[PDB]
Amino acid sequence: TKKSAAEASKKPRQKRTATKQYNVTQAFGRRGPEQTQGNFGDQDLIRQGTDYKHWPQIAQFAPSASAFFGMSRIGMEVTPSGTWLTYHGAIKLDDKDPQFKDNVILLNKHIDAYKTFP
Amino acid sequence: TKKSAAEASKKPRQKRTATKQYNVTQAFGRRGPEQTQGNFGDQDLIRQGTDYKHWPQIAQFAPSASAFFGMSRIGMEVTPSGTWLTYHGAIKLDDKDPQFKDNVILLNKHIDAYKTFP
Repeated sequence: TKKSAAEASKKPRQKRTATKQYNVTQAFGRRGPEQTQGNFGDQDLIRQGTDYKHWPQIAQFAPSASAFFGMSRIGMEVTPSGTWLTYHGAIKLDDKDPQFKDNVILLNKHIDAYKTFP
Repeated sequence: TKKSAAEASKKPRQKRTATKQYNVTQAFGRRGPEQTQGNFGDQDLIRQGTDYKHWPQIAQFAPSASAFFGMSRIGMEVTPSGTWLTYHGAIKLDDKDPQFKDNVILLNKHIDAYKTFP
């Protein structure tokens, strides 16, 4: 088995994209009870990466860099290991669309994914 | 009295873009005690928003939606008041580029500038 398969190559972490022939868990993180593991990723996502259904349904409403560098609690330190930036905040979901509940349930399945995983 | 009819027109839901004729604080939040109202900011940014000197240097290393949604501790409750998205995560800057050193200073301007506002 492998645990650090991501170390075999070098990819842009900002533009990271998992593919149907690459381990999604290696690209981003593995499900677990900690934020550093990955609090989002259903058992269907891990099977195909970007070839997974509904993936673009999340990407459509996604926020641009403006709020990310606007109210997301921008704070970093310049350490010898390199800079470490953090982001904290909240946003209201797209309540005006007829697909609002579908988006809420879709997203919730990935969050509470580890709750139904073996 | 409400009268606000502008909201009937289609404005960017999560693609907030503040222009020279607009107020960055109205698009994000008003710099104050709450974390979510964007306590950080530069008084020269509020002048023009997207027309601010160095504006594209921030977005040049912004995480794509694929990175923004996964290892970011995404959690939201389905409340009557709406669904409230929250997040907590870290990012590594584009420390493999020569402009990184300039970006560090530029980004930090807004992080300390708020404390020097009148």
